[PDB]
Amino acid sequence: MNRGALIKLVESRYVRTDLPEFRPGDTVRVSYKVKEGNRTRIQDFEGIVIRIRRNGFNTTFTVRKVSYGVGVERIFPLHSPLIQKIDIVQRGRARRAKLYFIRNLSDREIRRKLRADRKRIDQDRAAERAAKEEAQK
Amino acid sequence: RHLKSGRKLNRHSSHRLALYRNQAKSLLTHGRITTTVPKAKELRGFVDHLIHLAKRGDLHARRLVLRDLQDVKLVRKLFDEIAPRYRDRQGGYTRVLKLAERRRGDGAPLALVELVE
Amino acid sequence: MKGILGVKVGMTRIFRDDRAVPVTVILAGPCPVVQRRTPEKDGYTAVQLGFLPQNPKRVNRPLKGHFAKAGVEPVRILREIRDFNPEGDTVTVEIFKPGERVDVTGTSKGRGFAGVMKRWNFAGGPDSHGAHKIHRHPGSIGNRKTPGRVYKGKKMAGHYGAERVTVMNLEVVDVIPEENLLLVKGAVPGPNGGLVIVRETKKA
Amino acid sequence: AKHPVPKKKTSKARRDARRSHHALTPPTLVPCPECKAMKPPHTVCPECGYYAGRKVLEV
Amino acid sequence: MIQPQTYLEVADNTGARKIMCIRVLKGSNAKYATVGDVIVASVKEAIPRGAVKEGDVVKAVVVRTKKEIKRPDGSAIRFDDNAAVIINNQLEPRGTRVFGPVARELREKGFMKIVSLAPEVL
RNA sequence: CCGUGAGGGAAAGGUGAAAAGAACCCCGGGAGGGGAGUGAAAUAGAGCCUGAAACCGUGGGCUUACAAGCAGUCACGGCCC
RNA sequence: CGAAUGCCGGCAUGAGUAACGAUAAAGAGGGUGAGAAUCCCUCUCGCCGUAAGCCCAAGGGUUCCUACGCAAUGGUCGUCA
RNA sequence: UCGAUGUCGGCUCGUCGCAUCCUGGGGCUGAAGAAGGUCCCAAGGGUUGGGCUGUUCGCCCAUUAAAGCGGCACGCGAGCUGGGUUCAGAACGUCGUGAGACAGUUCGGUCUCUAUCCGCCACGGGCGCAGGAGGCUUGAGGGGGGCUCUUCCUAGUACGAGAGGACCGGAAGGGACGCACCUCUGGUUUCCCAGCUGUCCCUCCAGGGGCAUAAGCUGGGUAGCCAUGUGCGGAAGGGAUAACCGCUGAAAGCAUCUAAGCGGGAAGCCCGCCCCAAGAUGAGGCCUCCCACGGCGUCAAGCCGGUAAGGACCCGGGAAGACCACCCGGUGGAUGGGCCGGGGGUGUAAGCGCCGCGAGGCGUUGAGCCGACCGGUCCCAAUCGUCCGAGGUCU
Repeated sequence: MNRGALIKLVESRYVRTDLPEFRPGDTVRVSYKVKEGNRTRIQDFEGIVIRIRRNGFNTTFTVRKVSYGVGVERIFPLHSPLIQKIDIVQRGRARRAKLYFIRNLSDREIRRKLRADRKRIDQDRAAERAAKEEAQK
Repeated sequence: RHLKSGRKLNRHSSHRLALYRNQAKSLLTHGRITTTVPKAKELRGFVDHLIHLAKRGDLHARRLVLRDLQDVKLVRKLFDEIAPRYRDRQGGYTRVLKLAERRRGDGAPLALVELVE
Repeated sequence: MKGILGVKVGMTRIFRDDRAVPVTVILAGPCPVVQRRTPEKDGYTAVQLGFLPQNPKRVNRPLKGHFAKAGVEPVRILREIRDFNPEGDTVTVEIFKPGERVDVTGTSKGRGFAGVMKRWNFAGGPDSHGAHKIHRHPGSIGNRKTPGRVYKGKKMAGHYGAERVTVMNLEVVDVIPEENLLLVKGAVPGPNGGLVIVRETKKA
Repeated sequence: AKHPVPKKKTSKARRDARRSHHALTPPTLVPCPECKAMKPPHTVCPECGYYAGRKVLEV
Repeated sequence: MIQPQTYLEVADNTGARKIMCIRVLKGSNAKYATVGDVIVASVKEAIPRGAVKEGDVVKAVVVRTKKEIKRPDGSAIRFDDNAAVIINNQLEPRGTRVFGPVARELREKGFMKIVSLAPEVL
């Protein structure tokens, strides 16, 4: 009754708290791919993230890649067969949330429209935190 | 099935805004306005929002209210003599009551709108 | 024929095996059986269940404490569930198991005075070439001197939706007893917060 | 004038009968407490006004 | 979503470049075709010599599209063109190569060689 | 009044013997009423003698919401004077 | 005289319906008065600006100014014209 | 029918007929199998997308299970189209000395805002349902829906002169169509956020507002409404039959599905499924409530006046809605508004600091603003009230 919502939130218990956060910058990560009788073979997709579409659980995001001649845009649940997700360059510093404009105008024009976000990178420095002090601190 | 969604409106955009504003100035000026019930009913939430902003009294808020009211003399009165009157009251700084009988003119039901207190 | 009163809460999807399965959640709060029809006195057999509990004792004429769990009879009233006669003290969701199949009945959204060509998908007139006040219109509706009339049932414009609708054979995907919750294969008549009834299906 | 037109003058019978639902409803009123008067409900009206509340003029 | 009149880019060395859909070979009335659907198509422009001359009427199999393909797992994929691969009646490709990615839906649809021959299955 | 013009071309009579044409009071902003008053008469009160029909009202009697019709007619029966 | 798509007149029906004549746009506070969305004043809002501003010809012929008016005219209202 | 019955074709909307083009039965076959042929039963459902012509029709392309033929004023112009036919202009070929003329060609050519009755699709008001109420129901009788292809397993096995390929049975995929839905996908999202130009203004700088549409322009975009998106449906099952096939069986010692009887047997009929439905005046059932004459007729309303259970009005509203109706609230309250939190959209506000001569750039900062969504909170508003309404006719 009372929270039409907070009931539904309770069902979403396939949430994740293991994925690096990213936003229209430049990640890359794996999958799951069925074939060959098996549901094995993990395959990596590698691209600029074009748009994250927020909604708590079932927020999706989408990744652009240039496979051979062709552009390819992928779309991802943010949950479930995604084994790992670690990101390439948290660049963008995109002036805007949804950036489909790059579909029409992709090449090096991208690169000099989507320069590095040293700010977010330089806090991934701080996050290096690989001081090997386990069983020692 | 138009309407599964919020905020009544006759007049088009430009002119409806102009109305909420010109009613706001007016309400904040005289403290009592007399209008048709629906107009009154909408004017209610447009002003409460302005009033609230004024209570926080930071430069941003002043600038923020000047978008809709364009008058500094009035905006002042707001921040200095109106918004203090609340400050212990959260939400609902405006009152709307209907009147009996309408206009010999088109028979329109009237309400009045008061600043509360 | 199992069955329970319930409320559509709304939908999302979950994952199964390795696939996204859209579901609509239903809250089927426990349903106090407040009358049983017998063939003897009433003619047919069924069970009248009740649903939404709370009530400021607005019980006036239907005081009808009569059955144990008159526990201030439910806001959202009470409905029968045809041929069905169980453990005479409440109906939970334990009733259902995952995998099972069900028919769901509720109230389609109220579309108001619909056009034809929404009410019916009619073709409508051409956006151009031909004159101009007949784009969303229905065309002809008849012949001429014979029959000199319009037939009964003619698909025309009017009040559409806000009507009963039973969609059939939905998978029950999961049952949360703990919360009287219930997941199915998504897309059940009616808006969220809305009343529904939920019965075992007819593929047998 | 053009395309459809009425085919027969309408009976006084059929006319007065269409008007069956034309009769008006009497305005819905009640007594102003604290004042001797018949107003519509939910309305501030100049016989009185209200209490701690605005109205015409009164000493 | 390919429909008759849609132009399709070819992704092999058959010698065509553009073909244009004349029917989809699903039912008697299948509206659109997508990945793994076979179509008839007229050839519109082509490279000097080869298997396929202009105005030859051939069968191809859609391998990429512009409109996204939804997957069971909720995911989707979308190309920046609609491409086809030309095929002989008993459903083998005529060419020897195939250029650019292809959707894995062709695998379930039994298009093995094509899939092998791609540089990348998405 | 119509038409540039030649030209075309209506409608519209009646208080009462006498104006004695209704002071003054009342409701109303007035218009209109209601009393008072004149008169043989005012349902002769001022485009006022006579005031037909269509048409619109108000009250009263009989009557009608499971019947189908050129509306009437023949018969019975009920209710009303 | 009952018919001439008759002639003049009056009164119906459609009907409380279509419409109320440019989608440049309004709002509030005060006055006035029997009565005000429609008149006066103020302040906000919008529209015109080779004009929708200013001046002249022709045409119109008192429509000009001021004081009284509100039956009718004004496509509503009217204290305004 | 000339005081007017618009007169091809197209579109839109259908509905009917069977002499059936698919799909379901079936008998003959010059039927080996597969695939045909032919006739018989059967419209339940289906019966495609294009090129050419105003075309009807037709031929052609690519498909298809199939690409049926007709009626409904050559259905349908108070529904649209006007390409053709069919006025006035013009031209050709042709006929006439001519003026002109030709189902011969050619280019052009005004298709009318208001629905009174019947009909039809929706939604209400009245009254009735033999006390008065509030719930829940039964289903007479209606309507809806009925489709079909492929691949595989049996088995390359029955059959075969081979060069192919079944019956029966069993599985897994499609195509259209129908009802619902917004999680995903994909649209809109008219002021939710940002950016941009020109000009006028507030207040000079900064910072804002107006107008460039009824959004100036641009880039995004919740809720909702939606299809390209998602879930479902045709069924299984039973019953009676059609053509057709039989059992037993005389009249007629034989024979005969038939005269007595009995079995099989269709996508067709009936039921089963979904939705409407007691104005089903034949007005149904069950649960639960309120019950009294208080005052007057010819003695139970044909009686008024207060009432009872209840119900109206008024008010806040609603994925209900043209109005009405419906549903939910009315202070004992979270109904709307405001405010707060969460979601969500935008994508680091203003101000100050610093950097650069400057346009600018960094930091503060995922900032600032912020519709509808899920909630919380009595701050504002549903104040105070009124009017209805049994008192219950007969063996």
